[PDB]
Amino acid sequence: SNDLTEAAYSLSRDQKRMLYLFVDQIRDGICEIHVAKYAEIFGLTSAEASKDIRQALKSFAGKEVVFYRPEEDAGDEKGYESFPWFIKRAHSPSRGLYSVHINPYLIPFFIGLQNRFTQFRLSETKEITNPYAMRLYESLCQYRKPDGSGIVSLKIDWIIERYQLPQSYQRMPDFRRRFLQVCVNEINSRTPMRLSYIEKKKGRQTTHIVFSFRDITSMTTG
Amino acid sequence: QSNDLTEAAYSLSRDQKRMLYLFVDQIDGICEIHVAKYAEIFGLTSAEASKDIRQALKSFAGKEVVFYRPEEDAGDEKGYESFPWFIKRAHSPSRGLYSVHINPYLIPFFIGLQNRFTQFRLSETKEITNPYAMRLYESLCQYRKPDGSGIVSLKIDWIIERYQLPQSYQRMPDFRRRFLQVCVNEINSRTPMRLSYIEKKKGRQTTHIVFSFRDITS
DNA sequence: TTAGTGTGACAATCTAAAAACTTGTCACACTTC
DNA sequence: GAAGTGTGACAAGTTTTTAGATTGTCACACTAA
Repeated sequence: SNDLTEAAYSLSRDQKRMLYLFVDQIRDGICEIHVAKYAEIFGLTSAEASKDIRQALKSFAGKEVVFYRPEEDAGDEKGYESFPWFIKRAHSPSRGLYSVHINPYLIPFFIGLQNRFTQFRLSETKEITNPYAMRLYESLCQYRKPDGSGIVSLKIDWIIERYQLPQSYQRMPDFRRRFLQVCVNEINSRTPMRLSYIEKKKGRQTTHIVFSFRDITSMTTG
Repeated sequence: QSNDLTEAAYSLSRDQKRMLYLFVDQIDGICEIHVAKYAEIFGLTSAEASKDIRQALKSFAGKEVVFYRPEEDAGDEKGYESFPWFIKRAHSPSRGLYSVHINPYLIPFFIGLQNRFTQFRLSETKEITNPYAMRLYESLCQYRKPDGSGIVSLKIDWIIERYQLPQSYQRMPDFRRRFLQVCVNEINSRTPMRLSYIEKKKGRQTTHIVFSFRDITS
């Protein structure tokens, strides 16, 4: 689907938090990171907001968003087009100011994030590079109730689909330790969602996976 | 002139260097590379290139170009201003070509970056990570000669402030085991020059150093 | 006498070179009914 | 038996360690005036 998204998750929390600002503001080119605005948008001293901001920016070094391409390629070689998050970025303890020049090519997709930052609470998600974990995660969320909890049954053949999984995983045992186990155990170690699941079989062949999640923020136990 | 992006190139891998040239030629600040036309140049297989191309192009991203500010900082914190080599990079095997768009912020700097393969023959430089070594190298080379060799006598104090050598380096013992020896060596083995040094000490204190270089290539 | 000259030493950095994981995909051996 | 199920193995890739070098700095024992 949208790589720019699959990139966001790929970021450090404090980073994706940063990104919110930039998108909250998009509600051009060069922008300065307002500690004060950040500090209170996440309940925090400027002392701390500062620190975070600083690391995030630094960590944002050498990054980039990859938009894959079909036509442009041929053979056992896929074609792309890649862009760094920031054309320019810099800090100055002296004037206590953090500057960042957002790469233009990318700006146009930000507006897309807010729908994310809000529905899927991205701003509080550790680094996630499993394009399938992500996909599953947005699906499950989709079924949340204002209780930050839920149960939803998905059909395997439906999963393997809207999550474009590799053929080999059609062989259930693999599906297990490659997708299911991995992802569920990745939603619990990165996102604020807790995930439990049960295999619901119709005979010997297991047909559906029934997940039950809840909002770890509103939980009081393991 | 000189600067970061300049002594920043010296690091670049053969491969990158090899690419930084096909770029410099052209440089609004875009570049295209056709694995074939390339691969013919370097006597590599059509695909042996692609591997070499993307490999370095990758090392290009990631290692962003940064300008450290010594005045702008405060506390343990150093001040900076960083810029990734490219704005937009790409490869479309369907058309066996690799495109690239130099960061506009770095475009300007190219003017003298071109002055580097030119006057300082960078395109023949092995990889170098020691600035001091590359400084002392850009100096001597200024005083070339028909044959390209030459002898220069520089003031120790001068070869310090002009190269921003660290304070602990005013002391002659260290100076030799961390700047001279080192940097001289990392030139005799990474550039087309055979650096020879002779220090002139007026009794107890040494003041000038006699660098006698010579162009080994031709 | 004395300013001046090789080393070791140590904290602090980079860096190359490894062990250590991922992702897809299978072929084994076993149970089940 | 026709199907389903966990583990090993693996080529390819990626990442996190590990162990080495590099730098900036100094107290030290140490030779020619």
